[PDB]
Amino acid sequence: MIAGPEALLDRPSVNNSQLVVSVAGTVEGTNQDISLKFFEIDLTSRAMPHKLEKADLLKAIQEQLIANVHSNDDYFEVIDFASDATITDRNGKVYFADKDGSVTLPTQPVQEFLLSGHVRVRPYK
Amino acid sequence: PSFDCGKPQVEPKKCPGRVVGGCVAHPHSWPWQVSLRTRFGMHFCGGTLISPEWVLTAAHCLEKSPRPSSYKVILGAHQEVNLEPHVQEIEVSRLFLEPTRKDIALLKLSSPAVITDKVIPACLPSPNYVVADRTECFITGWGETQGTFGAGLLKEAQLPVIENKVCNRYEFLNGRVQSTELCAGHLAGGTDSCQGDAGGPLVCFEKDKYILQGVTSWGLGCARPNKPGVYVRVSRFVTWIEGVMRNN
Repeated sequence: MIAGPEALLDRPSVNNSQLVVSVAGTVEGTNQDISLKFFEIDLTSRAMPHKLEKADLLKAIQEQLIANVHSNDDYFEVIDFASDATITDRNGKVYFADKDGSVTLPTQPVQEFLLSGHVRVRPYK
Repeated sequence: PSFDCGKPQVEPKKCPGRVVGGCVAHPHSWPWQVSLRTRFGMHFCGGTLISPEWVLTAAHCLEKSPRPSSYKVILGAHQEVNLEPHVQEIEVSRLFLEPTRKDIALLKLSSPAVITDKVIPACLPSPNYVVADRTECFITGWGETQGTFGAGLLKEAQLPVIENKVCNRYEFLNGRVQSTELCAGHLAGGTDSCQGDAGGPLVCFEKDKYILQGVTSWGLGCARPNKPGVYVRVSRFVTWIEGVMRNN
């Protein structure tokens, strides 16, 4: 049973900005949703820097994806973010990536950002 | 046959149906795609190139200014903001609002468009034609702007047409669709279909080319999961279109 996170505005305040990662996966082919227990990533720059790298995020997600495989679940290979993917601050403001696929998040104020949407995936083999 | 409408010079990815988020399209695999922009230069609506001098769009997009000098067009583009070098920027000369329903409009280019392999018109359909239920079509555009990755890249989604008879059932559009409009989407296991811009194109491949069957509607064009989207049924206006181009 997987319970998602609360809206940023409802979460308790932190003293070290972090990215809440609540995404779902979409099986290429069947397009079925795959629920993953949300996790967190720490930030430090502008701990993952305040200048995030697409390939990095996907790597974090892929690691978490195979860390939750229960006897009945199969392994999935993260393919890429669906056009669905969005990173927001507590107000819903969206941050966009550059051409090199890098997203840069504010240093101050300290707060948390949310990465939601889907991640395209295929069963490993 | 030195570039006929409906024939892309870069095979389209043809994103499968129900793919969450849709797909970024192969650059220039939709040469008729238009980007209607303001004088200042901001992208705000879609269009379909129907001939070297004519762009078909949604009337609603013209709401702000009647002066055709307040509009510019971007042809051959893939990127929404940062524009490529080859992109063609043609200003608009006259605006033609369709009389009977005032939903679509015709844009005449101040000067024709150099038909290249990145800029090819779409084919209009036969008057009063009715695309069969289930026909696979495509919508393309820069309609979606919430993704953090790929922001700005032309995207595509595949939508099968929904017979108005069905489209209008209580669960769906509940009698809101005239014969002058058509529907496309999925009624089950479907997802958001908001990649197209208002005025954006909805084309359906036929035998060997892509025919413009619908114009993405303002507002109702962007449907939520398992709800079909509503497009102006271009066939019901080809005659008027043919006539405007033929007399101007």
